[PDB]
Parts: sequence; structure tokens; C-alpha cells
Amino acid sequence: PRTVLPFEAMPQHPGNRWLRLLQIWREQGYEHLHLEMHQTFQELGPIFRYNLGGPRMVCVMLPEDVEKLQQVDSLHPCRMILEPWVAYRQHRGHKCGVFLLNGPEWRFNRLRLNPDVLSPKAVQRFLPMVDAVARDFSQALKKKVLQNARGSLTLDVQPSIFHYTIEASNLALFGERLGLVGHSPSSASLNFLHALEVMFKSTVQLMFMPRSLSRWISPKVWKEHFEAWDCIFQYGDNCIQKIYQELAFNRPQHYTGIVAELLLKAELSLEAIKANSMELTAGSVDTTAFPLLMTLFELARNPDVQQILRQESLAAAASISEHPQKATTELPLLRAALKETLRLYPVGLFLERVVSSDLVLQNYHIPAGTLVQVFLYSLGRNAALFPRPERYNPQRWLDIRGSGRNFHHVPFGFGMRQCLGRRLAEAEMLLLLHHVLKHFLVETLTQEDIKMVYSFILRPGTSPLLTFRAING
Amino acid sequence: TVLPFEAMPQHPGNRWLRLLQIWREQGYEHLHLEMHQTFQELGPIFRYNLGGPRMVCVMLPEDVEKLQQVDSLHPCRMILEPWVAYRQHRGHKCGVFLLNGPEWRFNRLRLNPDVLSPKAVQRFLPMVDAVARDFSQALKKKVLQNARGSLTLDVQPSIFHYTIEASNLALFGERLGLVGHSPSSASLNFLHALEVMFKSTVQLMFMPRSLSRWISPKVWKEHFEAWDCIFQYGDNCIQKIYQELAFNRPQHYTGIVAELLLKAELSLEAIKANSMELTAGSVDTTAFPLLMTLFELARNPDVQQILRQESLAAAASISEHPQKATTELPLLRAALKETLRLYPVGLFLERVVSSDLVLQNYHIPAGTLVQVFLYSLGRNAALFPRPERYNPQRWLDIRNFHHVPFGFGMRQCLGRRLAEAEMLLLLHHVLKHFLVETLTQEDIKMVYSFILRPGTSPLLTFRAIN
Amino acid sequence: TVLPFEAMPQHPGNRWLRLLQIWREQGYEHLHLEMHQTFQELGPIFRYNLGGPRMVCVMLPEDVEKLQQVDSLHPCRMILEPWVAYRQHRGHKCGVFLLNGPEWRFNRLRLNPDVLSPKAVQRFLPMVDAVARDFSQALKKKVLQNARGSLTLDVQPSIFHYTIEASNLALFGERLGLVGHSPSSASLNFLHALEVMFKSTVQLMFMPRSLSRWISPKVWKEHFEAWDCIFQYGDNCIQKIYQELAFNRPQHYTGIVAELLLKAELSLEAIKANSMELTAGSVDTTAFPLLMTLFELARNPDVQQILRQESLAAAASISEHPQKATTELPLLRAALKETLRLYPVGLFLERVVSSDLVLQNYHIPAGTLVQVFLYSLGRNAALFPRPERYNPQRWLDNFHHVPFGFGMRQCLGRRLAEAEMLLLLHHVLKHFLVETLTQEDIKMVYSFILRPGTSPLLTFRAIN
Ligand code: HEC
Ligand code: HEC
Ligand code: HEC
Ligand SMILES: Cn1cc(C(=O)N2CC(Oc3cncc(N4C(=O)c5ccc(Cl)cc5C4(C)C)c3)C2)cn1
Ligand SMILES: Cn1cc(C(=O)N2CC(Oc3cncc(N4C(=O)c5ccc(Cl)cc5C4(C)C)c3)C2)cn1
Ligand SMILES: Cn1cc(C(=O)N2CC(Oc3cncc(N4C(=O)c5ccc(Cl)cc5C4(C)C)c3)C2)cn1
Repeated sequence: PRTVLPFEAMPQHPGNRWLRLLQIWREQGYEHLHLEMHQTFQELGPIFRYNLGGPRMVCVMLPEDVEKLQQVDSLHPCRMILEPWVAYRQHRGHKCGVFLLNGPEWRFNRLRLNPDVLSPKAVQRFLPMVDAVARDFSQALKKKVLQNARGSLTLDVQPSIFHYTIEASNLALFGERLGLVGHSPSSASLNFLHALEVMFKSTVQLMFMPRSLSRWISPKVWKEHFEAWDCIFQYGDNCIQKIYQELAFNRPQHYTGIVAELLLKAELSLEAIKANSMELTAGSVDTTAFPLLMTLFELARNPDVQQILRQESLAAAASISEHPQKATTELPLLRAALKETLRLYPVGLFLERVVSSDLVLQNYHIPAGTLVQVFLYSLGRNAALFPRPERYNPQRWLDIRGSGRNFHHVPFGFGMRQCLGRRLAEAEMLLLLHHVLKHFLVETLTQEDIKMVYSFILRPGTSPLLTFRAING
Repeated sequence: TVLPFEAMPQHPGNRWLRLLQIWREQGYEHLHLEMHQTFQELGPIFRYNLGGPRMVCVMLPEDVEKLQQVDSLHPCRMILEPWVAYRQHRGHKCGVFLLNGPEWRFNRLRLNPDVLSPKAVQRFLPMVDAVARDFSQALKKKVLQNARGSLTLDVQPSIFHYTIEASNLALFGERLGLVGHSPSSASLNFLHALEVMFKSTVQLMFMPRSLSRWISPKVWKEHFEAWDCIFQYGDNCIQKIYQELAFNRPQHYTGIVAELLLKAELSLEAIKANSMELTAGSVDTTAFPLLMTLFELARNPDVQQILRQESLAAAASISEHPQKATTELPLLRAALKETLRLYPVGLFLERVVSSDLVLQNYHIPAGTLVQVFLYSLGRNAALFPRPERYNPQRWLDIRNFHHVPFGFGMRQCLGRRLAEAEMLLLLHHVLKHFLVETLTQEDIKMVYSFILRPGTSPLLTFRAIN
Repeated sequence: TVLPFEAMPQHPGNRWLRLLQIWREQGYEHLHLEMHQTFQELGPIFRYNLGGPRMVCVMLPEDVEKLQQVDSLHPCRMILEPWVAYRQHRGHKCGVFLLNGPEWRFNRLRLNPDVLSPKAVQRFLPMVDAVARDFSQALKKKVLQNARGSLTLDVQPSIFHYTIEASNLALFGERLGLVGHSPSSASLNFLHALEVMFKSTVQLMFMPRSLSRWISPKVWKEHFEAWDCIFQYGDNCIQKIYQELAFNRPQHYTGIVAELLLKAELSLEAIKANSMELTAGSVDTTAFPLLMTLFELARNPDVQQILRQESLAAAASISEHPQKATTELPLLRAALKETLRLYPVGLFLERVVSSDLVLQNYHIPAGTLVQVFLYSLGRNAALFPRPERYNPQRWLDNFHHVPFGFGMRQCLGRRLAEAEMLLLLHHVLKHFLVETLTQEDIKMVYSFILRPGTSPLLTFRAIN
């Protein structure tokens, strides 16, 4: 006859919003947030409350509490809206994308976005496009590799992977090749990458304090943040202005990208398409690129795992060449290697929901209005949910059909508000890795675990030196 | 009966208020719209208060006819003091634009056979054609890599690198590798140097050296630093061809400047001066009406398709004989006449008249500067029916002096024929492979910065024809 | 009757006036002309007032022959204090140039078989040849696009990117893609780092650590920042090959450094140190006499055509077997000897003598620094008739040719530099005529190495 306890009975985080914000001002970031939160779960248990003074905040981990959170997902799930991002759009007179929307406005936008961005039918249309970029990546790498006497190229792949994600995402969204794969990076691509870096750095700085504090504590950080958005929006509008003009004179019969479908359907206003198209263009660069580099590293660290994946990719090489759409079903262990990477290195770190109805999490009453934050780092590294958590084991995802481990894999979220660019990111990662495995051996002397850094998204601190050795002629 | 010079409507402006506005705004970007409004208010003729020197402003072709008859064996122009100041300073000879009297005529008569003449045009036409061919080829390559089989972009950077490439090949017989590749540091710094020099020319153009030396001392340094980059690029070209020709005198045609150096009718210093005037002079002037033709064809698809049909039928004869492009493409030649009617890069035709004359029944004395305004002339509804209508056919239906964007007589633009060939051939190869399109259906705001240039470059879609 | 050390003519200038001009002018650009004048006015031998330490300046090959006879098992060099200072600071081992005694001999004998030896030269010769072939091929492409079938340019940037490419391929078996393409940020920053290091070497060289600490404190930072860039580029090179070889030991030849790492006769730290000396050392040194050969051939068309006829006849055998380039081209090898006679990159040969010796009938005691001046030596009218004449034939008609030094301590990159020069020149002569109106001698500038002040405008005219 176990009694449900009140919200206040919950272990409280030893910290405070004030020390945190002064420290964030001093250090100009919160690079150690994941290790601070991870330690607190190791000390306080699977559930703890954060003292935001007035607002209630619950920190959870464990699929257990994710299932219950999905149960309370209303027809309009809520998320703690990102004030500095909203501040920019309100300033320059822009509409908000799905991520920065809540309530009916979010649902209207999402339902018109899902069929052309997330849906399986859409994935079958852009899969061959993404495949062509992935094919061009390995073929350019092969060209560089064969010019060296040892038939291998040792390098920092990070710059190439970013220019791959920019190229593949541009082709999938707009049906336009930027010429960044296999060539020198452009001023446009480098300034965009840098603008995204500055935007996230300044997001972390203006994030954990009210506009009443950040207006005088960090006035320079606001200008810095808005200048970063000015560059992000310059690049993004250039994209949309090109496709909008092209489609105005000729409505193509064939598939020419995601955004072409949205503009042709005209279910959303030009302003709403512009807003959501901006979220997709900018959003697909830093997010897909970091777990891709981590998969390449983890495979260079685990040659045993790498060779299992290579054998799969080489056997299924023929069918995928004919129908690139087969890559989804034909490569289970490579799909599972991405699940393993997103467990160890979750680039999204948290799943947040301002809960709309009272609920019970870990025998504590969580009232309506509480912001429930699921910590994907602690959830993934938990030894009880994942045996030998530190082991890179893609096999742990194969025979879990009826293991009740449905909520073990949540790096893209859950329900209606789950990541829109989930399917596009997965396709970009699968296909790059498939074509790399077919032609090269990934190697490294850097066996040491990479220190992750929190800069809005969980990114590695250092990029390791990866050797790409040619297999065949 | 005959009205005095003073009886003329006078411009409401001031020789000082304009001088201070140029000081404050660092340019006179709206000069064309200011002059156009004044003709709409004061009539076809008005005088400008220069506070001593006489200045007349005209806009009629009957006055353009009166001005050519009073042109001497040595036509006179108001010499550009800041440009002359730089050449005096660094010890350079003056090119045909900055010369007057016998020195101009000696230089011009040795320049015309190799630069302007029809026989010269037949020699560099195949050279220019190769660059134009390489432009569309590179554009096609970029276009075909996109899913919609089209490339929407700001063409302005490409068109400038085309004019630099085509002009370099025509003058020096040297490919710079700017067409279909990434712009070089040399080309970008040259383009920028030209923009500054043009900007700083306007800033010192309307005030005497006596005022501009203490009012705008930084603008003089800025202007001379700009010329230092322009002359650095130009001399590099000259010292390459001069060394190449010193060891081997080629049998075949290897450019305009090669002919001038081989003939040796003009001193090395005179060739250097005029060669500088051709290299620098061909980059911006040709590029602006080319972009305007591309835009005007993207807003007039009806006109564009008429030109395309002409270019596609005459495609074969121009492929075997590029020199046939001149006679085989009349409508496309007339479309350029139409770009220059509405968008005159030269804006004005100036002459310091040598003898008294009577323009619009007003006495214009000798020594009076006569300034023809090409913007207003081309926008006169009586001379050009529906003047704000891109109708290249209006140059075919003809039943004289209506087309003067390059000037008239002996002093007419020395680059007229090379510029025409560069425009005519780029457009021919673009029409054969692409459809030019734009949602920007609004007239571009033109900017005066010594030459009439567009303020904004529109977004042009180049759709592959098949 | 042998005279004492003190009886020798003394250099007129004091060490302090020289030290103050190096402070003021931020270099010693006229050193070669100052030393040349002193040999002209004093004789073939003169001592330098170091205010205690003994220093002898020689210019005759008869004296080189003698300086060699005392060399000993471990020849001693006047160690370059600012270079050693950087290594000691960042915790690096010293390369064979900055080493002395047994440590130098241990390093040298493990380096000679894979860097200097004839068997090694036969292994990297085809590699270097491929880069030289790519250079002329790229130049031909640019040349043929011009109406006069010629390209007039400043070759200096291309020659430097050739030496960087060829040396990288020979040492690491890696193509950087610098030949026939646009220069990279890595290559430009490296070139600039080497320039700043050689300039700040001269600035800190002629004064001790004590004076340079307060006279030129900014110059030390400048010098160490330059080395930081040189070492960044060099470690990137070695980190790549070390990782590649760790997973696969290649059966075929994949460069000089691959052999050193596979043999593992030297410690990783010693390989790192010597590999740094080879990577950085092969850029400026080889590039300056190469540009000087191209210039001297553009002013001597008569000599150029003699070399062209040789290169065109021997074109077939060198195409099949590139390793034949060494023996098949005697006049072209002699043209390099001729360029290094007039324009010696490494102006001096220095030795701190371990035993007493006699030079020009003067007693030179043990401990004495003996500096051979290669500029005056190669400009002596008695050893070389009509010395100003660029005549490679003189080398065909006994210590006369010593631009790489002598004995055990002679230039390690001597045979790699020769191969890089010979082959580039062979492929240029085959396809182009080198021409110039600049018929005036280039003013040389001492910047640790003897480099030209100005790069002339050279026309490369296609033959067919
Ligand atoms: C195409 C752009 C894009 C890419 C690529 C992308 N995302 Fe997202 N993601 C979104 C959008 C849009 C949302 C907003 C969800 C909403 O409110 O509808 C989102 C939301 C999320 C959320 C929170 C969802 C929730 O239920 O709270 C997570 C976690 C997430 N993304 C993780 C990722 C990860 C992991 C990757 C790749 C490694 C990724 N995303 C790549 C567009 C992107
Ligand atoms: C290759 C060089 C070059 C090009 C290209 C060039 N010009 Fe000229 N232009 C000149 C020179 C030189 C003069 C001076 C001629 C003289 O005094 O003998 C000149 C003079 C003029 C004049 C004054 C002529 C007069 O009679 O007063 C006008 C107007 C003119 N150019 C218009 C143009 C236009 C319009 C274009 C292109 C659409 C153009 N020019 C392109 C070299 C050039
Ligand atoms: C691959 C690198 C490399 C290149 C290229 C190179 N050197 Fe050397 N050089 C060295 C090294 C290493 C030493 C040190 C030799 C020692 O201490 O044993 C050296 C030493 C020398 C010495 C002193 C020899 C002595 O006995 O005193 C001279 C002289 C010299 N080099 C001249 C040259 C000249 C001239 C060139 C170019 C034309 C050149 N080097 C190119 C690596 C190089
Ligand atoms: C306490 N805290 C909350 C968060 C948080 O809300 N998120 C989601 C972040 O990761 C993400 C996952 N997917 C896409 C993203 N995006 C981007 O990277 C991006 C860039 C520019 C725009 Cl205009 C929109 C986006 C979106 C939002 C689309 C972020 C992690 C981080 N820390
Ligand atoms: C009240 N006012 C008079 C003018 C005027 O004199 N002109 C002529 C300007 O247009 C032009 C036409 N053709 C060639 C040109 N050139 C250039 O663009 C150019 C650039 C560098 C040099 Cl070193 C020489 C020239 C020349 C002069 C050759 C200009 C318009 C402008 N405003
Ligand atoms: C009174 N004085 C002595 C000298 C002197 O010792 N030398 C040798 C200099 O020329 C040379 C010949 N060969 C190779 C060289 N190198 C370089 O250029 C170089 C550059 C960077 C490094 Cl990390 C090592 C080297 C080495 C040392 C390899 C220099 C001239 C100069 N002035």
C-alpha cells in the first residue's frame, strides 16, 4: 500500500540559478553541464527537483519516466520556449518554426510538415538524393587516398562531415548541389558554420537568466547573438528566394526536394514555410555532423564492430546500388550502431515538456505546469538499463522486439513533438557510413574517450586523427 | 528674335549647395533623377550656374545634330582634373579620353585602326566568342547539377569576370582563367580599385583642386591609392606583352595592344597610357548594360523568345564564323540599343564648343560647356513612342542621332565595337542554352557613380532549355 | 717557417658596431659583400676579434682540404644558440644540425643510409620526377591558353610549392596537391614562418643570451612564435605517417621517414627531431638556387640551348628509368655546380677545430672556429677563369665544389636537393624557352641563407 509523496519530498539539486548564471557569465558558457547533471543523478537518485525560485522543475532519467511523460502529452505538447531565439524573430518580424511554437499554432504547422519531412513516403523520395552525396564523399576521399603511397589518408574529418551535412541537407531540402563535397569550402559555408557556433555559444549565455538580468549582465552577448542570427537568416533566405523564384515559373513534375513540396502544396503561408525552412536548413548542420564523427571514431576504436558492419554493407551493396531506398531495411546493424552512438553521445542531451496535467514520477506527485527534463546522458550510461554501458555494442538493439525496451531509444524524443529532421539525419548518417565501410578501413591511435562539451547541443571537444585506408583498387 | 544665353531657364540648384551635399553624402547617386526632373520642369534646354563659366544642358537629338556640325577637327571636352592630377604626379602620359587638340588627334588616328575599325573587329571577334562560349558552358555545368535544371543567382560577379577575361584576351591575347573558375585576388582588388576611383572621382569632380585639397584631403589620397592599384594591374599586363614581343614578333593576331606595339607609331609611354585606358575602361562600362539586358529580357519573355529564335537559327553560321554574329543578329544588336536608350552608362555627352551656336533658339557662346543628357533624351515620349517599353523592334521600323550612347563624331567611344562584341556574344550563347527568368518585375533603381550603374543586382534564374 | 695566430691580418670592424647595426637595420643583409670586400683588401686569410675567442676566415680550397684533415670522428660545429633555446624550451630533441659529439654521430649514421646514400636516391628519384613532370605539365596548360604560346610570370611562388610538394613526397610519400593548384593556408603560413625564423635568427645570432634578453626581447618571442608554426606543420607530417605505419607496414617504398620509423634504430623523439630538420630545411634552401639557375639560363640562352639538347637527347632513357637522370645529365649537373658557385645558399662552412692545424702558414689552435667563405671562394679569378661568366663547361675541362660542405658533416639533404633541381630543370628545358629582359645581376640578401632580393619576370615560351 505504497503512498504517493508530494513534490517537495523529492531530493533537491544542491545548486542554484544565481551561482549558475554568475558562473555562466564568468566562464562564458556551461561546457560541463552534462557532467554536473550526471553526478547529481549518481548522488541524489533517478529523480530530483531544481530550485528555479518559483517554477517547478523535475529532472528524470530512465525509460520508465519517458513512457509516463508521453501518456500526459496533450494534443498540443508544451516545451519551455527558447526566449532569445523568439526575441530575434519578434525583432526582425519573422514567424516561428515548429520548435519555437506551442499550442494550436504548433499543431497546424507540424501536421503540414510531417508528410513531406518525417513520413516514410517522403524518406523514399529524398533517400536516392542523399545517397548521391554519400557516394560523392567516398569517391572524393578515394581520389585523395590513392594519391598517397601508403594508399591511405590520415586527417581531421570534422570539416568534411560538416560540408557533407550542408550538401546532403541542401540537396534534400532544396534539390540544389552547393559543390561543397569533394571541393574547397566556400566563404558562405564557413561563415554559416561559424554563425551557428556563435549562436549556440550566445544561446547558453542568454539562456539561464531572465531578459531582466541578461539586459545589463550580458548586453554584448545579445548583440553577438542577433548578429549570429543575421548571418544564419541571410544564408537561409538566399536558399528560399532561389527555390521560390524557380517554382514560380515552372512547377516540376518530378521530386526536387522537401521545401519544393511545401511551396507547391501551399498549405502553409509563405511566412510559415520561410520559418520552418530556416529551422530545417540551419538545424541539419550541427546536429547530424557530431554523432556522425562519433560513429566514425567509435568504429576506428572498435575494429571488431567495424568489420561486422563492413560485411553487412558489402553483402547489401548491390541492392542499395539499384534501390538506395533499400538502405533503411537492408542495414540493421549499421542502424543499430547509430542507436549505440546516440546513447553514449546524445547530441540533444534533454527532452523537455512543461507538463499539462498532474502526473506521478518515481512515487512523487508532479503537478500541472512543472517542466519535466529527461536527461539522455545519464539514461544512456545507466549500467542497469544497458549492461556494460561503456561497451560500443550495436547487437544490444537487435533482439529487443518484445523486450519492453521501446523507450530505451529516445534521442530524437517521443510522440508528436519528436524530432522533425529525425529521418533525414538517420538517412544522411546511414548512407555516408555505408559508402565509407565499402571502400575504407577507419583507424586511429587515439583510443582515449573524447571529452564531450555542452554548447546547446552535446558536441565533442576535440576531433581525432582518423586514417582512411583504401581496401580495393 | 534670338534670345540671349541669360534668357535661358536656369537650374534651381547651387554650385555650393550641391558641393556640400557631395561632401556630406560622399557622392551624387541621385544626379540622373535630379537632372531628369529639371528637364520635366524647365524644358528641353536649361543653363547651370557655375558662377562664371557657362554651362548648357540639352536633351534633344536636333541639338545633338547641331553639336556635331560645330565639332572641330579637334573636338573639345571638359578635362577631368583629378585623373590628370594622378598622371602628372606619377609622371604618366594621358590617354585619348584625357587629351584635347592635336595631341588627342595624333593618338586617336593611331588607335582607331586596331581598336575601333571593322577590320580589327573581325580579328578579335573569334577571341571574345571563345570566352562567351566558355561562360554559358560553365553556367550549364552548374545548372545541370541542380534537380530543377536551373540556377538562380546574382550574375553581377560572373559578368564582371567575363568582361575582365574577354577584354584581357582581346587586348593582350591572354586568358586570365576568371571565366568558369574562382575570382583571383588580382581581379577582386582591381574591381574594388575601380569602384573607389569612380566613387572618389564624383567626390572631387564638382569642386576645384583649390577647395578639394583642404575640404576633402583624405579623398585625394583615397583616389590616388585607387589609381595606384589600377596602374599596378595595367602595367603588369603591359610588361608581360612587351617582354613576350621583344623575343618573338608573332605572325598571327595576338590582341589589340600587340598590334600597337608592333606598329610602333605611338611612343611606349603613349601606348602604356591608352592601353591603361582600354584595360580599366572595359571592365565596368560593358558589365552594367549587359546585366541590364539580362534583366530586361527576364522581365520581357516575349522579347527574349524573339531573340532566342534569331540566335538559334543563326547558331550554325556563328559557330563556323564568329565574325558573322555582327550581321546575323540584328534584333539582338537592337536589344542593346534599347538597353542603352533606358540605361545610358555614359549618362552625358560633353563638349567645350569652339564657336558660337544657337541651340533651341538661344545663343550658346564659344567656350560654353554643352552637356547632352542621355537619360532624358531616351525617355522622351515624342522621339520614342511608349518610352518605358523594351521594344528592340523600334530600331527596325525606322524611317538619325536617336542612338548616341557612345557619343558622336571623331571623339565617339573608342571601345564602342569591343563592348558591343562582348555583349552581343555573351547574350547569344546564353539565349541558345538558357531561359532567363525573375520575379523582380520592378524597375531597378540606377545609381550615378561617374557611370550609371544599378543599385541592386536582381536574382536571375537560368533554366536549361531542354 | 710557420707564423703564430696573432700575426694574421685582423678584420677592421669591432663586434659591437656590427651588433648595433643588426639592432638598427633588423638584419645583416649586406654580410656577404662586407666579407667579400675584406678578403679583397686583406688577403685569403684574416682573424675576427671576438674579444677573447679565436676566429679564422678562409676562402681558398687548399685550406678546406686542411680543415677536413682535422675534422676528427665527431666534427664540431658552432651550435646555433636560439634554435637550441626553442628545443630546450618546448622539450624537443635536437636534429643532426644542432647536435655535436657522440649524439651527432649516432644520429648521422642512422640517417645517411635512408637520406643521403645512393641506394636511397634511386628509391625517391622516381617520386621527385613525378612532381617535376606535373610542374611543367601544369605550366604548359597555362602557356597554351595564351595567344603567343608563352607565360611571363614571377616563378618564385611556384618553385617554393614545388620544393614543398617534392620534399613531402620524398620524405612522407604524400602528395599535398600544391603543384598545379592554388597555394594552401598551411603552405603559405609555413613559408612565412620560415621567413620570420631566418630573419629573427640573424637578429639573435651575433649577440649572447644576456644581451639579446633586454636588447631584443620582442625578437625572441617573434622567433619562438615562428618555430611554433614550423613545429605545428612538421608534427602534422610525422603524426600522419606514424599512425599509417602503426596499422600497416608497407612492402614497397613510401618515403624516407617511413624507412626511419620502420627500422626504429632511432627513438621516436630523435626521428621527430631529424624529420623536422628535413621537412623545414628542404623548402627555402633548394628553391633559391633553382630560381637562380632559371634566371642565369634566361640571361645565357647559348648555355640554355646546350642544356636543352642534352635533356632532349636523354629524354627517352629518363622517361623509362627516372633514376638515370643523375648520370645521363652531366652539363645540367654542372650548371647547378655553377649556380651554387656564384649563388651559394649556405654562404659558410664552419668548424670549431678539435686539434691544432696550419692554414696559409699560420698556426690555428684547437678550439678555434674556422669559417670558409663560399661567396669569395667561388669568385676567385685564379681558381675560376672569368669568374663572373656562368659557364657550366668549366666543371668538365679537388675541393673546388663545396657548397654542401665536406666530410661526415656535409649536407644531409644534398642528394635530395640535387634530384629536385635537376629534374625540375630537365622537364622545363624539354618543353619551354626561358627568357628575360632583366639582364642585370640580382642583388643577393643575407637572411641566414643567401636568397635573392628580387624575383625577375621570366617568360616561359612553349617549343611545340
Ligand atoms: C532538419 C532539421 C533537424 C535535424 C537535422 C535534427 N533535428 Fe532534432 N529537431 C528538429 C525540430 C524541428 C525539432 C522540433 C520538434 C517539434 O517541436 O516539432 C527537433 C526536436 C528535437 C528534439 C526534442 C524533441 C522532443 O520530443 O522534445 C531532440 C531530442 C532532437 N531534435 C534530437 C536530434 C538529434 C539527436 C539529431 C541528429 C543527430 C537531430 N535532432 C537532428 C529538427 C532537426
Ligand atoms: C575599351 C574601352 C572602353 C569601353 C569598353 C567603353 N568605353 Fe566609352 N570611351 C572610351 C574612351 C577611351 C573614350 C574617349 C574617346 C576619345 O576622346 O577619343 C570613351 C568615351 C565615351 C563616351 C564619350 C564619347 C563622346 O563623344 O563624348 C561615351 C558616352 C562612352 N564612351 C560611352 C560608353 C558606353 C555606353 C559603353 C558601354 C556600354 C562604353 N563607353 C564602353 C573607352 C571605352
Ligand atoms: C633535406 C633537407 C636539406 C636540404 C634540402 C638542404 N640541406 Fe643542407 N643540410 C641539411 C642538414 C640536415 C644539415 C646538417 C648536416 C650535419 O650536421 O651533419 C645540412 C648541412 C648543410 C651544410 C653544412 C655542411 C658542412 O660540412 O659544413 C651546408 C653547406 C649545406 N647544408 C648546404 C645546403 C645547400 C647549398 C642546399 C641547397 C641547395 C641545402 N643544404 C639543402 C639538410 C638540408
Ligand atoms: C536545456 N536545454 C534544452 C535544449 C534543447 O531544447 N535542445 C534541442 C537541441 O538539439 C537540437 C536537436 N534538433 C534540432 C536542433 N535545432 C538546431 O540545431 C537549430 C538551429 C537553428 C534553428 Cl533556427 C533551429 C534549430 C533546431 C532547434 C531545429 C537542435 C537540444 C538544450 N539544452
Ligand atoms: C558629368 N559627368 C561626365 C561624365 C563622363 O565624362 N563620362 C564618361 C563616363 O563613362 C565612360 C565611358 N567610356 C569609358 C569610360 N572609361 C572608364 O570607365 C575608365 C576607367 C579607367 C580609366 Cl584609366 C579610363 C576610363 C574611361 C574614361 C575610358 C567611362 C561617363 C560622367 N559624369
Ligand atoms: C654564420 N652562419 C652560419 C650559417 C649556417 O650554419 N648555415 C647553414 C645554412 O644553410 C642551410 C643549409 N642546409 C640546410 C639548412 N637548413 C634550413 O634551412 C632549415 C630550416 C629549418 C630547420 Cl628546423 C632546419 C634547417 C636546416 C639546418 C636543415 C640551412 C647556412 C649561416 N650563417
